[PDB]
Amino acid sequence: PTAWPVDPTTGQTLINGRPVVGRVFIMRKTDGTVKYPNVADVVAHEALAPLPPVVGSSYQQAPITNQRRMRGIMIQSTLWDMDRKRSATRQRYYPASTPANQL
Amino acid sequence: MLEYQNLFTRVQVRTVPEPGIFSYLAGKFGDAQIGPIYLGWAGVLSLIFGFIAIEIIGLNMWASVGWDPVEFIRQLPWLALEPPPPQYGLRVPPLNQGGWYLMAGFFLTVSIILWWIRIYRRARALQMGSHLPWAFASAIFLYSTFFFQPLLVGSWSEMVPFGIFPHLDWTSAFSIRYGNLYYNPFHALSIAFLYGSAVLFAMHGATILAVARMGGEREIEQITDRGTAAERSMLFWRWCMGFNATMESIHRWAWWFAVLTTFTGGIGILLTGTVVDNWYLWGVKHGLVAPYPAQNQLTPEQQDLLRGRYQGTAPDSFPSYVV
Amino acid sequence: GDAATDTVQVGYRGTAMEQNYDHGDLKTKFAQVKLPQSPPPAGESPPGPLPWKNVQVLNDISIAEFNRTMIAMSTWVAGTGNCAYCHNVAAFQDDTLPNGKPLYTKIVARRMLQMTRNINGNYSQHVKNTGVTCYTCHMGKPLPNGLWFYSSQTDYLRHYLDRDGARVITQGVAPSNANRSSTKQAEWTYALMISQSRSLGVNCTYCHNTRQFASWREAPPARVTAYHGILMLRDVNQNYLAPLQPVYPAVRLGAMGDAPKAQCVTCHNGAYKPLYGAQMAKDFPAMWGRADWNGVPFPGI
Amino acid sequence: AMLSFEKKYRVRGGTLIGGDLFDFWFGPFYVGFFGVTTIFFVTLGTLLCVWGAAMGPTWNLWQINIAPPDLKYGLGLAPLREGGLWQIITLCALGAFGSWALRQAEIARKLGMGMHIPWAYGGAILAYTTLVVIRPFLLGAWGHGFPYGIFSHLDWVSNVGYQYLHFHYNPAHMIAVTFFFTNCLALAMHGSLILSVTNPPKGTPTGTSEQENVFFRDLLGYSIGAIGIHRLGLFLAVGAAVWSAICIVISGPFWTQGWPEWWNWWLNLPIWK
Amino acid sequence: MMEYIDGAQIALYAFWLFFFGLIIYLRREDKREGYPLESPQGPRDGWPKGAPKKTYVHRDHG
Amino acid sequence: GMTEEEARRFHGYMVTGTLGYVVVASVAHFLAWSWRPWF
Amino acid sequence: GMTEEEARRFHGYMVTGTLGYVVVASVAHFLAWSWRPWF
Amino acid sequence: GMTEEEARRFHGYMVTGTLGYVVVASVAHFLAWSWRPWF
Amino acid sequence: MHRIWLMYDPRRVMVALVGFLAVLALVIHFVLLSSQRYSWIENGTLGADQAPVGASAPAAAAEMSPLPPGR
Amino acid sequence: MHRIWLMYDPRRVMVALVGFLAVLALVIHFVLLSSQRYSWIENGTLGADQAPVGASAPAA
Amino acid sequence: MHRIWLMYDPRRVMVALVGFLAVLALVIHFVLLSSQRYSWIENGTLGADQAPVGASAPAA
Ligand SMILES: CCCCCCCCCCCCCC(=O)OC[C@H](COP(=O)(O)OCC(O)COP(=O)(O)OC[C@@H](COC(=O)CCCCCCCCCCCCC)OC(=O)CCCCCCCCCCCCC)OC(=O)CCCCCCCCCCCCC
Ligand code: BCL
Ligand SMILES: CC[C@H]1c2cc3[nH]c4c(c3C)C(=O)[C@H](C(=O)OC)c4c3nc(cc4[nH]c(cc(n2)[C@@H]1C)c(C(C)=O)c4C)[C@@H](C)[C@@H]3CCC(=O)OC/C=C(\C)CCC[C@H](C)CCC[C@H](C)CCCC(C)C
Ligand SMILES: CC[C@H]1c2cc3[nH]c4c(c3C)C(=O)[C@H](C(=O)OC)c4c3nc(cc4[nH]c(cc(n2)[C@@H]1C)c(C(C)=O)c4C)[C@@H](C)[C@@H]3CCC(=O)OC/C=C(\C)CCC[C@H](C)CCC[C@H](C)CCCC(C)C
Ligand SMILES: *[C@H]1O[C@H](CO)[C@@H](O[C@@H]2O[C@@H](C)[C@H](O)[C@@H](O)[C@H]2O)[C@H](O)[C@@H]1O[C@H]1O[C@H](C(=O)O)[C@@H](O[C@H]2O[C@H](CO)[C@@H](O)[C@H](O)[C@H]2NC(C)=O)[C@H](OC(C)=O)[C@H]1OC(C)=O
Ligand SMILES: *[C@H]1O[C@H](CO)[C@@H](O[C@@H]2O[C@@H](C)[C@H](O)[C@@H](O)[C@H]2O)[C@H](O)[C@@H]1O[C@H]1O[C@H](C(=O)O)[C@@H](O[C@H]2O[C@H](CO)[C@@H](O)[C@H](O)[C@H]2NC(C)=O)[C@H](OC(C)=O)[C@H]1OC(C)=O
Ligand SMILES: CC(C)=CCC/C(C)=C/CC/C(C)=C/CC/C(C)=C/CC/C(C)=C/CC/C(C)=C/CC/C(C)=C/CC/C(C)=C/CC1=C(C)C(=O)c2ccccc2C1=O
Ligand SMILES: COC(C)(C)C/C=C/C(C)=C/C=C/C(C=O)=C/C=C/C(C)=C/C=C/C=C(C)/C=C/C=C(\C)CC/C=C(C)/C=C/C=C(\C)C(=O)O
Ligand SMILES: COC(C)(C)C/C=C/C(C)=C/C=C/C(C=O)=C/C=C/C(C)=C/C=C/C=C(C)/C=C/C=C(\C)CC/C=C(C)/C=C/C=C(\C)C(=O)O
Ligand SMILES: COC(C)(C)C/C=C/C(C)=C/C=C/C(C)=C/C=C/C(C)=C/C=C\C=C(C)\C=C\C=C(C)\C=C\C=C(C)\C=C\CC(C)(C)OC
Ligand SMILES: [Fe+3]
Repeated sequence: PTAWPVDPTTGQTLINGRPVVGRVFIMRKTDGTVKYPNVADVVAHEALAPLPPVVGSSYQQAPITNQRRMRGIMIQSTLWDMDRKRSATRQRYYPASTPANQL
Repeated sequence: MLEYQNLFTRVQVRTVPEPGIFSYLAGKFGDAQIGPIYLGWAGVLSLIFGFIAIEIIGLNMWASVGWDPVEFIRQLPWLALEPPPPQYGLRVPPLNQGGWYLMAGFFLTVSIILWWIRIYRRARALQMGSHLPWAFASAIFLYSTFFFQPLLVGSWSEMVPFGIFPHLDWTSAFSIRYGNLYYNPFHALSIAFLYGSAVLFAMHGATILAVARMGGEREIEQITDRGTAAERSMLFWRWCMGFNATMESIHRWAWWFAVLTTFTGGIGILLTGTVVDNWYLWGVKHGLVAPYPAQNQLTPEQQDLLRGRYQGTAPDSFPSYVV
Repeated sequence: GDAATDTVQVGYRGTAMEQNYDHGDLKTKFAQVKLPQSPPPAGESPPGPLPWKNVQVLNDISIAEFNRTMIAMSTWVAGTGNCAYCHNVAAFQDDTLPNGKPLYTKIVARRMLQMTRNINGNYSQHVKNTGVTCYTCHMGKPLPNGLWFYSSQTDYLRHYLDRDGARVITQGVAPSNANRSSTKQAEWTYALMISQSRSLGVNCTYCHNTRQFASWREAPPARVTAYHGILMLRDVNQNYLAPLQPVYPAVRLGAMGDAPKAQCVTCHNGAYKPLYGAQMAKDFPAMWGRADWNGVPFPGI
Repeated sequence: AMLSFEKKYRVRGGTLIGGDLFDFWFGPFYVGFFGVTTIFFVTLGTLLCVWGAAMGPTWNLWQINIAPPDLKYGLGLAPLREGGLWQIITLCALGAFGSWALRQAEIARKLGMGMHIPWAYGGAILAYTTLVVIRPFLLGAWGHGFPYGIFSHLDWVSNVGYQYLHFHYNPAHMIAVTFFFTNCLALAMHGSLILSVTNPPKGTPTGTSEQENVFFRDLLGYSIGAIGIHRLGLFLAVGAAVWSAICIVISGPFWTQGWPEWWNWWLNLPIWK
Repeated sequence: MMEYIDGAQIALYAFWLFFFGLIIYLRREDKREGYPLESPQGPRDGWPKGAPKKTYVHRDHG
Repeated sequence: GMTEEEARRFHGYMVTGTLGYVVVASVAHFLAWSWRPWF
Repeated sequence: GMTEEEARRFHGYMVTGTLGYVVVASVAHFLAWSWRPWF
Repeated sequence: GMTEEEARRFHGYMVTGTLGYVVVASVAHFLAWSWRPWF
Repeated sequence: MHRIWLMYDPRRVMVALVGFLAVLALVIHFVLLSSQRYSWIENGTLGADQAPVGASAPAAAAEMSPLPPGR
Repeated sequence: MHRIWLMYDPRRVMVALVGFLAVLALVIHFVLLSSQRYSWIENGTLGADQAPVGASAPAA
Repeated sequence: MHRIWLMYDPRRVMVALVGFLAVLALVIHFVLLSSQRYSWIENGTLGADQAPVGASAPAA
């Protein structure tokens, strides 16, 4: 299954019951690559499908001081990960806001 | 920079009165006015709608840095006016959560269409073929798919954000979401025409400059009354690569390669997420994907453990773990 | 030769799955670890019944190994010989000052021992035989790097606390109801993945073949380790760090009053392994959650 | 076969090498010494690509993949079955592309044309040489080249981009993209203008340089002129490839972090640090 | 219910049939000058055959 | 061009203005050194 | 154009210019050496 | 373009300038060798 | 040695020399300012024995590597 | 030495000179302002023995 | 041997030679400055016996 039989007399490989002169190797294409058969075979090597999302049943607003002014989705990684200017940091969130009654 | 024709090195000339029988005419080619930059009714309306679109975009960007004019300049390429949240689908969203976005998108789209009307009317008035308006229509086709593809998948959240770096974040994330856009065959075609447009204009620009000292740049005369400059251009390419265009037909090759860039582009976008959700897997199906040796192998236990979960909603609370 | 770039291939030869390092910058970072890396006290273990009055975690190691551990803990968290950082030094058994105010640092450190055992014991699929000790996060200082607090709802670091699920790619050709992920959700995953790349000082090809980010077969094995790192951080944050909120002084807490939480960079500090793979935990059986470390059995009284 | 005006132009002279020996035509093609060397390199390089496909896993055109060597071979020739064949094909490709440009110079000289076309093509050769010679040399291994395969080289482009986390943020790449996009716009405008004067609506006189000048001025607000639009096209198209070569050669040899964090210098200007 | 055939593949061959039609059209336009070719054993048209040489109507000024 | 007489006249101002500027820069370095020496 | 007398008179200023510059640079080096030797 | 006598005069400076440079460079190598030999 | 001033125009040589010396001076200053031993703006007040010196040998531990494993 | 003003046009020379010195002055100030030792807008009131100093060699 | 200067213009050759020598000198200095053993700005004050040396044959 992994190698052909070897004649005990001569250390010589037997292919279909008859000796080969030389050192036998199992032929393969470049680096053992093999053409992908189909999508199903590719998918059968992967993890199973992801589970359904966990979605919140209702939305509670955060306090306004926890709401971002910038709606851009990557901004935390693309800018704020390197920008630490104090004034610019303060501008990232809405300031506190209170009904005049409560002051 | 220095140049390989004398023509405007030195002894450039002033028509002190107007040309058209530096300076400019005040008259008509037929009924078309020749002096000012042409607008007409459609041009004027296009500028008003487009101004308000740009003004809405800028004011939202500026509000997002808390009106700080220093941060408005400092952070400008990261600022955006952003599409609505996904949960709204095609419904009208809140004003600060994509309502201004759809408004700017509407005014920009009308402004673009009115600018096409302007160009179409001006081409007719100058008694010219409509080649340029249909070229511009191919660009408008690609642009419009950034409305129609979000429509066909059912959410305005999928639209392109207005913003320099943010629209490039969207461009990357779109390819990530739909399983690598390199395996979209209409994207591959659109690149082939995009590269071919640079090939052709390099070849054609160099060709005409190589015969400019024989009047090759006077292409309308060379088309109607072929000179030696046209003949030498045809023979260079025939001797180089075995076949050649004409002075007229090279401009058709130029026209189609540019036009087909955005036309094939638009089809590839419309197909994405409507017909194919994973282009790499479509590539596997149709035999596009080269095989590589496996970099890792999963056990059956890992295949269930490493299944993820699709991404859901953010947490809308700040949990205490006091216990 | 110093502006030169070192590169590591991590995938098949034509794929450009490669890591690039500035040579000079890397040897600077490496030296800044390899010199400060602290020398352990030599091993010992004599017999004797445990004299301790208020030992709740370490009651399974010999008296010399215990004292050896305290010398290490002071060195790793507080500077060597600084037992006063945690203790009423006249009464090591006490968990309060003479004033009756609690020795919050000792109460935290007791939980940090349990956390370190839980990491080394239950998350070997992440830390393997390198393991962690107090030095991995603290590096000689009371505050680790990468501390984070509540802010926005959409803050991606909450992937390491209460959220679950980052996947956005469809495992099929045609669209379906199974995956309705937005392009905004792909932007959120992309932001998260840049953070992980920076936390290790690697690029995306360290864990992916970017022709298909979803693929595990085409990805290096490191992607599997990375996934266990997410699961580990969720346990660490939910069960150990976040519930320490009432123990801390208010100066240590976030604007929301939440306890500080950890992330990948807290251990990794910008390196592909913490401390470039320095193997300390093998020297400190007090901190194994395991009956043996790489075949070396636990001293076990 | 010859164009009905051609024979008159088929003189000797203009060759850079080889005198009269190779100064002849084969059908439409001019040969010349660099014609001979072109066909040598094209044939050898093609047949080695066919051999690379034969010893690879499949004959499917899209999937054929002749990969470079592992990085561990550095600047040496790998075993042929392990990327050495990619190196020989690369030497063939360089020989072919160089010969093609020098053959174009002989053709242009024979017609009394300027050298603009060889030099424009030099911009494409520069970008190729940057991808497979200069950048791999500065990185110290030929294995940094891209594989020769219709889709497998797109996997290389993808992975090289994400080696810098977010390659869109590469500043030279933004310039190169802007040239490619502006070139395509300029090509559409110039093509449309020439066609629309030479092909007016039926029953309308053929247009004039004045009409295209007027319309172009309505489009851009200034008059480029006939020589200027061809200068602009050449500048945009060649400039795109030059800025492409810059953007890749800085990625790795010079900048090794993510491209987004390159922009930290802009955030830290002293007027607003 | 077709497994292999899908809308993107259908679209792509629709484009290929258009595109090769366009290349035929463009090569006919390329041949309005300098064709038929001259050779021994007489004139040659190539393929496709070229469209006829084109006369252009000048504007009058009298 | 310029005469040798005008060149010599200009040179007189030019050398004077140079040396004057270098004298003021000298006092500036005297003050900077007094406040925070760099060696 | 430049004459042989012009060259001769120019060379004088050119050599004192170079020599003065080398004198200043060598004093600058010996200050640097006294502050922080590189060998 | 040089005459015979012009070329022959120039060749004198060119030889001596070359040899003078090599002599200076040989002292530089002597110093460098005495500081840190490379074999 | 004046004949060089007939062999080349003094204006072009004078400009070329000054351009060269200015470029060289800037290069050497910035190479030093970038170094550890000669970053004189931050550390110029340190005595000659206190200034940084490059290692006679870098340090190592066998289990540690600056680069990740692979290929 | 004044003959140099026949070799070169004073009006161009002096415009180039002012431009050069302005650039050099701005470069040196911003290089200092960027340092720790001479970040004088923030730390200018510190005493000379109290202002930052870059890292030494170790005692070894 | 001087008739070489009839084949080549010395005004060319001088500029060519100085251009070559300046480039060659800068290459060698930067090659040495990039090395470990001869990184003389940082390590120039080490004695010859203390300077770095590349790896030997290890037999291991
Ligand atoms: C993807 C988006 C971007 C993709 C971008 C794609 C751009 C494509 C641009 C290239 C297309 C034009 C090429 C061309 O016209 O060459 C001249 C030649 C001959 O005709 P002629 O020039 O008018 O006449 C001369 C000839 O009659 C007598 O000449 P002579 O006696 O001196 O010399 C001998 C003959 C022998 O013929 C040949 O050797 C040529 C045979 C191979 C032609 C293949 C053309 C490419 C087909 C591409 C379409 C598809 C084929 C499957 O003539 C010659 O020596 C002429 C040598 C011409 C060499 C041209 C080589 C071009 C290779 C292009 C490779 C393109 C790769 C993409 O023409 C032909 O042989 C016919 C070509 C007709 C255009 C292809 C249309 C295909 C439509 C679909 C199938 C139609 C079935 C009927
Ligand atoms: C990680 C990133 C992804 C990726 C994601 C995408 C996405 C997403 C898209 C493309 C698209 C394109 N990509 Mg791709 N792309 C990648 C890699 C590449 C590579 C490469 C070497 O790797 C190349 C060469 C390309 C090339 C191309 C082009 C062929 C194509 C755009 C055509 C065009 O002209 O657009 C430029 C032209 C326009 C946008 C038309 C605009 C016309 C309108 C009318 C202008 C209005 C202006 C208005 C009046 C004023 C504005 C005012 C302001 C609003 C203030 N991509 C990878 C795989 N690419 C597009 C496409 O067609 O896909 C099929 C597309 O949508
Ligand atoms: C074939 C595909 C290529 C293509 C082609 C193309 N584009 C075109 C055309 C063509 C053939 C045109 O004719 C058309 C054009 O006009 O060109 C000059 C156009 C055009 N391509 C454009 C852009 C563009 N094309 C792009 C790409 C492409 N264009 C493709 C590569 C891109 C990219 C790559 O992203 C861009 C950004 C525009 C320059 C132009 C269309 C202009 C337009 O529609 O403008 C609408 C108006 C506005 C946005 C408003 C402006 C507002 C002012 C700034 C305010 C000033 C105040 C105002 C005066 C107040 C009002 C007062 C009133 C009383 C007046
Ligand atoms: C100035 C920059 C732009 C440019 C311009 C340009 N290209 C040009 C010219 C000009 C001015 C020519 O004159 C020249 C020409 O003759 O065109 C007809 C050419 C040309 N541009 C070409 C292609 C081309 N240009 C490209 C790009 C560009 N061309 C730039 C955008 C691209 C891209 C981006 O992908 C391609 C594919 C050819 C059609 C032609 C050059 C023909 C030539 O050199 O022929 C001799 C060689 C062969 C016929 C075959 C060689 C085979 C090799 C020995 C083996 C294969 C090795 C190869 C690396 C394998 C790659 C496999 C891929 C899947 C990766
Ligand atoms: C605050 O509440 C939000 C909204 O539930 C929580 O976010 C959830 O979990 C995330 C994974 C996900 O991103 C998000 O979509 C959402 O599904 C957030 O984590 C905080 O959680 C705590 O409060 C929860 C709450 O909703 O009140 C609470 O949930 C449980 O209790 C409520 C009230 O009885 C009940 O309505 C929920 O169905 C119930 N859910 C579960 C799964 O038990 C959380 O308690 C638990 C055990 O989950 C709180 O979590 C903690 C650690 O305190
Ligand atoms: C801090 O406070 C705790 C309180 O629990 C003390 O813990 C005691 O001693 C431990 C050995 C034992 O394990 C534990 O169960 C408990 O018995 C801890 O030793 C520290 O003690 C100091 O502060 C104490 C405090 O709570 O204020 C104080 O205790 C005494 O005074 C308070 C009132 O102020 C009274 O409530 C306590 O009952 C009382 N306890 C005793 C035993 O008298 C300690 O004072 C004394 C004398 O013990 C403080 O200890 C010292 C040496 O100052
Ligand atoms: C390998 C082999 C089989 C060898 C056999 C032996 C032989 C044939 C020997 C003969 C000698 C030699 C050297 C032969 C060369 C053989 C080879 C390698 C041929 C390949 C030729 C080749 C590069 C083909 C590619 C064609 C392509 C796809 C080109 C891309 C660009 C493109 C779309 C061009 C079409 C538009 C055209 C025709 C542009 C040229 C063109 C331009 C640009 C103008 O500006 C212009 C202005 C005014 C009038 C005319 C023109 C004009 O024709
Ligand atoms: C850490 O930082 C890094 C950067 C790393 C460290 C390194 C730094 C380096 C390398 C520095 C190099 C410095 C340098 C090198 O050259 C510096 C050289 C400086 C020089 C030469 C300055 C010269 C100034 C001269 C002036 C101002 C002249 C003014 C003249 C005036 C006012 C009078 C004009 C005439 C008048 C008015 C009358 C006209 C006549 C009339 C009208 C008539 O006659 O009619
Ligand atoms: C670690 O770093 C790396 C970089 C790696 C290490 C390596 C570095 C390397 C390789 C360095 C090489 C250095 C080098 C090599 O040659 C250096 C050579 C330097 C030289 C040649 C300096 C020469 C200076 C000469 C000067 C300044 C002359 C001034 C003249 C003046 C002022 C007079 C002007 C005229 C007047 C006033 C009037 C004229 C009369 C007139 C008009 C009349 O009378 O009409
Ligand atoms: C005071 O004035 C100030 C200073 C504010 C002026 C300055 C303004 C500035 C600085 C502006 C800066 C603008 C920038 C930098 C803009 C960048 C824009 C970019 C890069 C945009 C890129 C892509 C955008 C795309 C593709 C957007 C597409 C949107 C579409 C197609 C939307 C269509 C919407 C439609 C058709 C309709 C919507 C309405 C509904 C849904 C209701 O249908 C009827
Ligand atoms: Fe043209």
